[PDB]
Amino acid sequence: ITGTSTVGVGRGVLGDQKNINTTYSTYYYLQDNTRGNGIFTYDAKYRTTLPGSLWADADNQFFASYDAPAVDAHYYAGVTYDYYKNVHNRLSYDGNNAAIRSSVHYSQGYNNAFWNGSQMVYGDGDGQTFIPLSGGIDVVAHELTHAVTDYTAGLIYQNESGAINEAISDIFGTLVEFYANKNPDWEIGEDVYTPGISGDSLRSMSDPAKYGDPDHYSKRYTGTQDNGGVHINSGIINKAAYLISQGGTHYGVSVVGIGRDKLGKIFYRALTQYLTPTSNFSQLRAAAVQSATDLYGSTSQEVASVKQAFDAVGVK
Ligand SMILES: CC(C)C[C@H](NC(=O)[C@H](Cc1ccccc1)NP(=O)(O)CNC(=O)OCc1ccccc1)C(=O)O
Ligand SMILES: [Ca+2]
Ligand SMILES: [Ca+2]
Ligand SMILES: [Ca+2]
Ligand SMILES: [Ca+2]
Ligand SMILES: [Zn+2]
Repeated sequence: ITGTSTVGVGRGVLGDQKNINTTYSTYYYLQDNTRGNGIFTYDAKYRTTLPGSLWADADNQFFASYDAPAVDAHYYAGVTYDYYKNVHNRLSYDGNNAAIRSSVHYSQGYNNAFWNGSQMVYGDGDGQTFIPLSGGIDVVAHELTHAVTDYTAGLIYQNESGAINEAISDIFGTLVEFYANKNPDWEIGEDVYTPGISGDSLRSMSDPAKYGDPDHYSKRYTGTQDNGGVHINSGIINKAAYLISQGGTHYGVSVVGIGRDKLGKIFYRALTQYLTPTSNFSQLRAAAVQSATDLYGSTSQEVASVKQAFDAVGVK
């Protein structure tokens, strides 16, 4: 909408206060004009038609319980925007500052979030398996990263290419979590998963097997559920990414960690310059080796660590 940029204040899903960029035109709208061609957050009003209505508020104060999922979808989209711009020189998900749109309060009791080809969509959770999923910065950056993937590598959402697609979203969700630096970890979805159980999460990059996902290619799932295991076999690549960054000895293979920033540079380059819609794990290893070579040189520690990490998870 046309109007003047303003700054509202509210509380997110976990009860934290934050400022949000709004637009004033009779109402205050969740429209952030300070980033690209805008960040827009919508109310889906517990139904499934999208996007719903642009979020409108009479006084620019967002402290109602109903407001909290919108506050966080809007604010964490801004953080993820800033990560890609500041860290990778990428302007929004298409590289050309496309408007970023999110809807919250999708459906009823909805235990998921997704990128529908055009926008991010967040359920409120059923209060037991999940709380509103936009309360997790790793969830929001996981979803915006699906858009990035779709505009770059284009990884098909099934079997090995789909598990790479999923790992790319968990990896950058985690790097954005560290970027914002609030309780960062290598776990996935812990801020919004199982409110009655502390300390758990939906997936783990540091130890995928903790929640039954494979941490070696020999343990890969090859049936048909979950699009051929895309949220399952992602654990093989998440573990490799964790090892590249943090190091460790896994099934007897030792990896020298090179840190998060260099993991992010290497995988961003792989995603945008070498992966294609049909890449499999072995082709991801090659793409990451070539990306590290480009960035740090063929005889670097960074290249050797990438090789060690994929050897450790059984990917040649
Ligand atoms: C239980 C569920 C949340 C797990 C899993 N979903 C997820 O892991 C994440 C949500 C998330 C939760 C916690 C941390 C980070 C991300 N959702 P996602 O984006 O991977 C769901 N993808 C998805 O819905 O893909 C199907 C699709 C929809 C529309 C258009 C084309 C294709 C799944 O869908 O199986
Ligand atoms: Ca208000
Ligand atoms: Ca965390
Ligand atoms: Ca996390
Ligand atoms: Ca929990
Ligand atoms: Zn995903």
